[PDB]
Amino acid sequence: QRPTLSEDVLTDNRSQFVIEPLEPGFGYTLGNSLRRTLLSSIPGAAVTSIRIDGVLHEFTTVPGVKEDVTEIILNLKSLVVSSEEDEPVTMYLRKQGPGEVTAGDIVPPAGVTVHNPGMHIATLNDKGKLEVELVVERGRGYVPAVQNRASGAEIGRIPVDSIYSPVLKVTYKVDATRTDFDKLILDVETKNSISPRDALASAGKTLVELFGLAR
Amino acid sequence: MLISQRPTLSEDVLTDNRSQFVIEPLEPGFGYTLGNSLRRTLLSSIPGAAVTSIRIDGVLHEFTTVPGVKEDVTEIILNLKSLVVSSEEDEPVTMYLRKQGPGEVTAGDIVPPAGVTVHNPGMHIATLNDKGKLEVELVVERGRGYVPAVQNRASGAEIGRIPVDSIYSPVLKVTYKVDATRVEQRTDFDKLILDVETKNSISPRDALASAGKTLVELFGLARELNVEAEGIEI
Amino acid sequence: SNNSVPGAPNRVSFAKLREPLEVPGLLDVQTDS
Amino acid sequence: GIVRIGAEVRDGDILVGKVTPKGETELTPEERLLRAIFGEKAREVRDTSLKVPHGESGKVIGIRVFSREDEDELPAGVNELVRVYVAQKRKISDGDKLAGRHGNKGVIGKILPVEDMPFLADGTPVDIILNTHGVPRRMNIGQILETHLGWCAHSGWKVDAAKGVPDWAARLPDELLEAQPNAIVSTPVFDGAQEAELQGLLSCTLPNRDGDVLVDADGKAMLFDGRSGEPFPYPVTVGYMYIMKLHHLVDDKIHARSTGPYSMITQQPLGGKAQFGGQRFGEMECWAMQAYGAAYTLQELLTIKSDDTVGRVKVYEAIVKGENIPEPGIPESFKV
Amino acid sequence: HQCGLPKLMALELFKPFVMKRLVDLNHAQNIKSAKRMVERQRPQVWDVLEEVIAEHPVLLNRAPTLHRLGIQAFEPMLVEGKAIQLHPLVCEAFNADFDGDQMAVHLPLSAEAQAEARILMLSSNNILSPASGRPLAMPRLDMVTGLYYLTTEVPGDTGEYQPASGDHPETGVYSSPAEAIMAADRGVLSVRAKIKVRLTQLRPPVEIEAELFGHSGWQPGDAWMAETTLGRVMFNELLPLGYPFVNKQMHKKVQAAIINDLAERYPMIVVAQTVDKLKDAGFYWATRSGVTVSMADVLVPPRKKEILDHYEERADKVEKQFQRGALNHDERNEALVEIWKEATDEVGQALREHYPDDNPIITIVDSGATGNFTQTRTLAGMKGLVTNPKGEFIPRPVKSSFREGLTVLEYFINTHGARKGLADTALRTADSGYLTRRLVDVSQDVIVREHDCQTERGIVVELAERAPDGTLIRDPYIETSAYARTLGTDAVDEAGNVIVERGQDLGDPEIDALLAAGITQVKVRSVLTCATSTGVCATCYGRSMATGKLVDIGEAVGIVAAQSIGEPGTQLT
Amino acid sequence: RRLSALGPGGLSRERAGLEVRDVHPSHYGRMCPIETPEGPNIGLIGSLSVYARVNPFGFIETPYRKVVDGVVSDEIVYLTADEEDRHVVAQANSPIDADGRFVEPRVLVRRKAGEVEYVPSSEVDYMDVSPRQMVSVATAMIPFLEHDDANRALMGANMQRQAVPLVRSEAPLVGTGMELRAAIDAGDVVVAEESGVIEEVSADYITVMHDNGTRRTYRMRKFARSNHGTCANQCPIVDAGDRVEAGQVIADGPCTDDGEMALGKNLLVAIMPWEGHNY
Amino acid sequence: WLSAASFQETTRVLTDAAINCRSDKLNGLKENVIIGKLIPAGTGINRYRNIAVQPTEEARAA
Amino acid sequence: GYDTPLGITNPPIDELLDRVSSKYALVIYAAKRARQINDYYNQLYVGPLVEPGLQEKPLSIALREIHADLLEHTEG
RNA sequence: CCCUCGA
Ligand SMILES: [Zn+2]
Repeated sequence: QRPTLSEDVLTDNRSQFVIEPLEPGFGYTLGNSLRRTLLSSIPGAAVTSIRIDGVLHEFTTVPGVKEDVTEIILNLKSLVVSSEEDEPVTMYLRKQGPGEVTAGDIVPPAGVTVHNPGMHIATLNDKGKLEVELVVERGRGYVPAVQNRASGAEIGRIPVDSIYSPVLKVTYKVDATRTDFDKLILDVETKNSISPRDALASAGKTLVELFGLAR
Repeated sequence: MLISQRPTLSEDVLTDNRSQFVIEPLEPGFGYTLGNSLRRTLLSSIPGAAVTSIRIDGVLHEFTTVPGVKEDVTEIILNLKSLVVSSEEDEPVTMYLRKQGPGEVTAGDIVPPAGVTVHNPGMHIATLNDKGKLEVELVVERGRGYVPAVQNRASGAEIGRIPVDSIYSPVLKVTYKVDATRVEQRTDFDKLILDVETKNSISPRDALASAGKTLVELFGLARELNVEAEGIEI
Repeated sequence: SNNSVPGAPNRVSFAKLREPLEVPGLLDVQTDS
Repeated sequence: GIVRIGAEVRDGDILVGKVTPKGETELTPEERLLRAIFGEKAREVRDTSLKVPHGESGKVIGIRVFSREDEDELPAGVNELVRVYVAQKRKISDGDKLAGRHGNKGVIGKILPVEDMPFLADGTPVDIILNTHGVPRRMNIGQILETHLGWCAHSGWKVDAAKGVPDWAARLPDELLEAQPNAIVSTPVFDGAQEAELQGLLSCTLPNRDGDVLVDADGKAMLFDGRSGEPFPYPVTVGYMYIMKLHHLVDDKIHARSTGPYSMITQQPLGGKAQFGGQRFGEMECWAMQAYGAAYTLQELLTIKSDDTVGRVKVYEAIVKGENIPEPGIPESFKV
Repeated sequence: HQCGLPKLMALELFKPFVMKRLVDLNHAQNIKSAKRMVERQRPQVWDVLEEVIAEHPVLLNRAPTLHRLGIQAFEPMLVEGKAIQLHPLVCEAFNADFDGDQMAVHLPLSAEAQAEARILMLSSNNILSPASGRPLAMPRLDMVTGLYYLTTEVPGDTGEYQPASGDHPETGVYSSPAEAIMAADRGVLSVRAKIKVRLTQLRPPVEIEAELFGHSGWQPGDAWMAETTLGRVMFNELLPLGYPFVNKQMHKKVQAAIINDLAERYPMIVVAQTVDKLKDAGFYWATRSGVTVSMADVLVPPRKKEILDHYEERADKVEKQFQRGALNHDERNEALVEIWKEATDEVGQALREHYPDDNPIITIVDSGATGNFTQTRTLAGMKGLVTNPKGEFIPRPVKSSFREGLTVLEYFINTHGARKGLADTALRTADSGYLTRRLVDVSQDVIVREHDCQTERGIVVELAERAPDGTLIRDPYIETSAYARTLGTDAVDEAGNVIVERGQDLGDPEIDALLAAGITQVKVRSVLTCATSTGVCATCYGRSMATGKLVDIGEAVGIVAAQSIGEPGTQLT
Repeated sequence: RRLSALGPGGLSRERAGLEVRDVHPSHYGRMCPIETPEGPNIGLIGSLSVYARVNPFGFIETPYRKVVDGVVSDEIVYLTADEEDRHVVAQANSPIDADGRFVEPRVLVRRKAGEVEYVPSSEVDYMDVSPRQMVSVATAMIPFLEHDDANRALMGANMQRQAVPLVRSEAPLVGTGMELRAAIDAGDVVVAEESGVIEEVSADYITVMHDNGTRRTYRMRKFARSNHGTCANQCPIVDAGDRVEAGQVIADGPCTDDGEMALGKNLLVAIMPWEGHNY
Repeated sequence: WLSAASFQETTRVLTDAAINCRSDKLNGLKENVIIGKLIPAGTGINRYRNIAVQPTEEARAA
Repeated sequence: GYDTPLGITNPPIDELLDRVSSKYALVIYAAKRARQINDYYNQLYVGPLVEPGLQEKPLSIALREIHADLLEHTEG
C-alpha cells in the first residue's frame, strides 16, 4: 500500500498534515526533512531598505515622533508582506500627527500586500510627521542588510535585515503501531503571508528536485 | 526562490558490494536534511527476500544440539540468516534442504523453487558426520528492512517451527557524514558522504537510485498539494 | 514587592522575611560628602 | 575633506583628509623626475589622512570641528581639530563572551541554523546550549535553580488549592499561589524560593497553547535532534536563563599583521592592535622553541621577523619575487 | 593536524604570498596593484588564498607557555568568522579554557622554519607528554563520557541475549554487527545490552585467539563468537585493525592504557588518526548519553539531620569541658575540629550510599570525565569546616549544603577561605614561574652531545620488594624510576641466565621479564654518572618520553627537564 | 560606591601583604566580601554594602534592630564597628515568629572579634535588619546567591558590570528585587521630580505639567557614546495624557526596561553536551 | 657573563665582569639567542646544519 | 595500517624517520632540498625528481623525494 | 610607566 497525505486545518495560518503509512522508524526523519526545508527554504517577501525624510542614518529621531528611528525599524521588522512582483518595488507612508501610525497606513503598490494592518509603527503628536519609503523584494531565508558599498545606493538609504521566511512554527510527532507502521503528523504554522498548504507544497518541490540527485 | 550551484553526485567504488557517494556542494544545512532520510531510506525502503521461519527435522521442544551435526541449532540459525536470496513470488515460498552422510552442507545444496535465487551457494551451512543427516525447511518471503523474530511468530504456529530475525534489506550497512565545502567566500557549504555496503543482490548504485526514486515520490506527495508553489530550482 | 516606587512593575517576591528599613539612596556616599 | 554624515565607512576609507609638508630629500628619484618635467610647482606633501582602523565598519553619526580660524580654543600649534563618530551594530557572533549572574561564562563556539537546534515537542527551538560538564564542579547551582524558576515564570502556574493549601506551598505568599505566563518574580538573596517550593511549582506548570505540558516535575523535557529528527533518548533539563553579552567581543580582538610600523627606539615592531603591532614572542616562548630544538624558527623570529633591519626588507623582497628566504643578519637590539 | 584560521587573519598574514601569486596570474598588473588589491579584499584573492595556504603550517601559542607543547604547529583551514578554531584534543597541552582565552599565530617563512613546523612541532607528532611519557592529546570531558556510556554493560537492557529454554529458542544473537545495528535502528536492541555477535573483522582477545585459532592466529574474515555489547563492538571499530578486542567498560584510565599501548607498539600516525576517531565517537555519544543537571538529580543524605545532631551533642560536651576549665582554647578548637571532620565524613558516606551509579552527578565523576566526590559532597551533603584568613579551621562548621543554600553567616565564613584561596593561587602561579626560570637558567646548556660515553657507572633502582609471603610487592616508584632507563649491567636474576641485556630500553615487556624472573634491583645508566664532558650522552639519558625512542643527539634535555618540573608547579599546595 | 585602599595616604601595591586583602569580621554589613577584582587588585578594592553609611568621622556604620528581653523590636540603631563588638548580633536568617520571640533557644551569632557561636537567645542585643545587608548592590542582584560558591559569586558580580547595553532591553523573569532600585539610583533612567500629567512626548523630550500649572521638561540622551564606547540611549516609557507621580520612572536608560536593570535577555536554555561544540 | 647578566643581579655581574676583563666565548644557547646566532642545539648543531644534500645518480637519470 | 593521509600528514612521518638518523637531520635534509628546488624554478640546479603536484610546495616535493629514497645526504 | 580589566 502506498502512503497518503491528508490535510486537516486548525486555524487559517495553522494546519496538520498526516502521512501514512510508513515503514517503522521512517516518520521522524521525514517530518524533520520537511521541517528543515520549511524553516529555511520557503520563499517569501520582506522589506530590503527604507528612506525616511529628514534622516540620513538610523541613529537619530524624527521631530514629534515618540519612537526613534532604531525602534521604528525594530517595529517594521514585524511587517508581514507578500509580493508578486519578483523585482524591487516601493511602498509609501505619509502621515501627519497626531495619532498612531500602523502598518495599515502603508500604501502598497499593486501586487504587494500588508497582512497585519494593526501592527504598531509609530506614535505622533501634533508636531509629528512621517514620510517613509519602503523597498520590497522577494527572497528566501534571512539576508542581513545589504551594505550601500555593495550597491549603488546613496546616503539617505537605510538597509534593513530581511527575514523572508513566511513560516512561523513547525513540529511533528509519529504514532508507531497493518503489521508495523509509522504515522506522521506534521504541524505547520505560517504567518498570514501564505497558507500552510502552500509552504508545504514549495517544501515538497524543493525536496523533490533535491533528492532527484540520487536518481 | 534563487537557483543554487548545481550539486553533483559522485561514486568511489571501494569493493563490489561497497561504495562511497558524495553529493556536493550543498547549501549550508541541506546535508543533514538529505542525510538521515537517505540513510533510513536506503535501510528500510528497499524490498528484498529473506528467510522467516525454519523447520529442522529432529528438533521439536528443546533447541540445543542436532545429532550428527557439529553446529548447534542457533549457529545454524546464524548461518541461515546470512543466506542471500531473491524472490519474485510476493507470497511466502518454502524451499527444502536435505543432505546425508559425511560432508559439508552449503547453501549450494538448496534446491530453489521456481522464482528464487540463492546468490551465495558456497556459503557454509553445516557439517555432518556419517551417522547424521540434515533435513531442514525454509520459508522465504519478501519485505523491507529488518523484522525481529517475535514479529515472525505465527498465532497458529506449528510445532518445531523456529522463527528467525529476517533481513529483507539488500543493503547491509549505511553511514553518512556532512563535511564543509567552500563555494567562493562561503566555506560552510555542505558536502554529503554516504558509505553504503550491500549484499551481492544489488549494487550500491541501484540501491541509491531506488531510495532516490521512492523519496522523490514521497515528497511528491507534498509537491502535489499545489503545483503552482514556487521553490528552489537548481 | 518594591511597592514604595510608583508605577514600578509588579514583581512578586518569595521573601519570607519582612524588611523594616528601606534601602538608602545608593549615591549618598557621594552626594552626602 | 571631511566624510559626510550618514556615510558607510569600512576599514581604509578616509574619515578626514589631511596633508603634511614633506621635504625635498624625502622624494623618490622617480617621483622627483616626474614633478620636474611636468612642471608641478605644488607643495610637496604626504598623505596623513585619518582612516578607519582594520576590522572596523559603521555609519558616520556625528562630526565636530574646531578651527583656529574661528575662536575655538586649541592647544599650542594646532590649527584645526576634527572628531568623527562612527556607530556600528554588532550582531552576536562566534567568539563573543556570554555569562550568567552565577559566574558561568564562555565564548560562543558555534551559532547554528535555527533548524538543527534541538527543539521541544511544540516545535520551539532552544536559544542556548550549555554543557553539563561545566556546572557541578564549579559549585554554582543557582544557575540550575534559576533555570527551573525561569521556566515556571515563562509558562506560569496555578497550584492546586482545591483540597487545601499543600504543605510545600504553606509558606508561600498568597500572590505566588498562581502566576500568569511571563510573570516577573524576585527571589531575594538569603531569603529566596526554597528547594521544596521551586519543586512544587514545577508540578503546577501551566500548559502551552495546545494544552501540552512541555516540562516535567523534574524540570526536564524531551528534545528532538534538529539534524536527524530523532528524539534525544533521555529528558534534558530545559528552562529560561538570564544571559548577558559581555564587552569582550571578537571584533575588538581579532588582529593580524604581515609587516607594519616599528619602534624608532628598539627597531622592533610596535604592539597593540590599535598600532597595528605584532605579537610578543617572549622568554618562555623561546624556551619552547629551544625545547623543540628548532633553531631556524627561533633565529627567524628574533632577527628578520623583528630586529634585523636589512633582513626584514630583503625577506619581503624575496617572497614577492618568489625566492628563498635570505640568511638573517644581526639583530638591532644587540647593537643597542 | 588542522586548525581553524579566520579569513581576514590569513589574508593579512599571507599578504606577500597572495600578492605574488595573483601577480603571476592575470589578476594583478604589478606588485603594487597586488598590494592595493589585497588591502581592498577584492573577490579574486580568496581562491588564491586557498592555494597559498595549502600545506603551509602555522604556529599556535597560548600564554603562559609552561612547556613546549604550549606552542604547536597546525595546518590552517580557512574558516568563517573571526575566531581561531582549536582542536579539542590539544586543550590539555595549551590549558585552553574556552572562556575567552585567546591565542597567537605565527607564520614560518624559510624552508627550514616550515620544515621544523611540519616535523618537529606538528600537533600530531607530539601526542605524548614529554614529562611523564603519558598520552596528552587524549579523550577527556565530553569525549570520555561519550565513550563511557557507549561501553557500559546494562543488565536487563532492551534486546538482551537470552538462553534457550523448553519450547523457547535462544534470542539476542546476531549474524554480524551490521544486523545488530539494524536491530538498534528499531527499538529492538540497546547499544548497552549484552548480546552475542559473530565478528569476522576484529581480533579476539589473546586467550580466545589462542584456544579458538590455529597457527595463523586470527585473520581478517575469520569468524568468531563474542559475548559483548554492540557498543563495545562499535568502540573496537575505532581501534586499529588487528588490535585485540577489549571487552570492558571504558573508564578514562582504560582509555589511557589503550592509547599508551598504541603509542608504544604502533606508528604515531595510527595513534593520531585513532584518537581522532575516539574524539568523534565520544562527542556523538556524549550528546546521546543523557547526562544533565537538575535539582531533582541532586540527592541529599537521608540521615543528615540526625548525624549532625549527634555530633552537635559531642560539641556541646566539649564546650562544657572548656567552661569547666578542663580544656585549653587550642585544645577545645582541636576537639571540635575532630568532631566536625568526623561528621563531615559520615554525611559524605551516607550521601554516597544514597546515590545510584547511573545518576548523572555520579557517572560524570566516576567515569573519570570531570570532578571529584568532594565537590559532590559540598553540593549535596554539607560544606563542612571553613578556614580562617590565617588558615586555621573555624570550630563552627557550615552545615548547609549549597543545594540547601547557605545562611548569611555561613556564606560570610566561607568567603575567608574562598578569597584567600584566590590570592594564594595568584601568588603560587608566580613563584612557580620564578622557580621555572631558575631551573631553565641552570639547565639551559645541558644538551645531548654524543651517542654513547660507555661509562660503566650507574644507579641502583629498586624494581620490587619481597613480602614475608613469597609474593613480591610491585614498587610504586617503578614508573618514574625504573622505566625508560637503559641498562648498565645485565640482569643475572640469582641464576645462570641473564634476563635482559645491558643497553635495553627497559620498557613494559622487559620490566615484566625482570619481575617474573624474581629480580628486586637493577643498575641503570643515568645522567648523574654520565662521563660526557660537555652535556650528556644519549645512552645515559635513555628514552625520550615524548618520542618513546632513544633521545636524539642535540635534544636540549635541560630545558625539557626544567619545563617538566615547572609546569605542574601551579598544582602544588 | 568603591572603597579603594590604594593611593596617596594609603598603601603602595608593593607593600600590600596578603593580610590586607582578606575579608575581615568588621566588614560585615560595611564592605561586601564578594565583590572585588580577581586580578592583582583583589582585596584592594571593595564595594559599600547596601545599607551602609559613612559617619561624620569617616567610619562606616550599619543598622541593626534593638533586641529587648528576647523580643525583636522595630527600633533601628546605626552602629560602628567598635560599638558592634560590645554587643551580640543575630543573623537575619535567624527565625522569628509573629511575636518578637526567637524560634530557637540557641542561635548562631557574631559576638566578640568575629567569632561564630551557637549562643543563648536570652542574651541578644541587636539583629540584622535584613539579608543582603552584608552584600553589595551588584551581589544583591544574583538570584539564589546562597547556592553559589563565593568564587563564582565574585565572578558574577564583576561580570554584570561588563555587560553591553542591547539595542532593546528585557527585564529578567527571575530577579532578586534589587534591579529597580539599582537602576533609579544609578541615574541613567529619567525620573519625574514632581507629580503631574504628560503634556507632550516625543523621542527628543518629555514635558510634565504639574498641578501647579508649572511644567518641567526632560531632554533625552539619544545615541550618546559612553566612555567605553557603549551606547547610552534613553527612551520614554510614558504616553501623552498619562498621570505620573514623584519618583516614577519617565524614561528607560541603556540597560533598563520599565525602570528595572535589564543587563541581558531571557534565553531558552538546554543543559546537555551537543556534538562537541559546547565542549 | 652575558648569560649571567641576563639572569639575575645584572649590576653585580657587570661590575665583576668588567673588573675581571672577562671574555665571553658565545658558545651558549642563550648567548646565541641574544646575538642572533643559531642555538647549539637541535637543528642548530654543526652535525645537522652543515648537511649536504645531493640527488642520487639514478634519480637524476629519470 | 593507516587510512589515507591528509596534507601535512603525507608522507607518513614514521617512514621519513625510517630514512634518516634523527628528526633534525630530516628537517635540514628536506629544507636544503626545497631550497635547491625553488632555486631551480627561479633560475630557469636540479629539478624535481617526482611528478610535482599542481602548485605543490617545494618542501612537499622534497619530502616526497626523501620518502622514495631519491637523494643522499652527508651529515658532516 | 601608572589606572583598570581578560585568560
Ligand atoms: Zn653517558
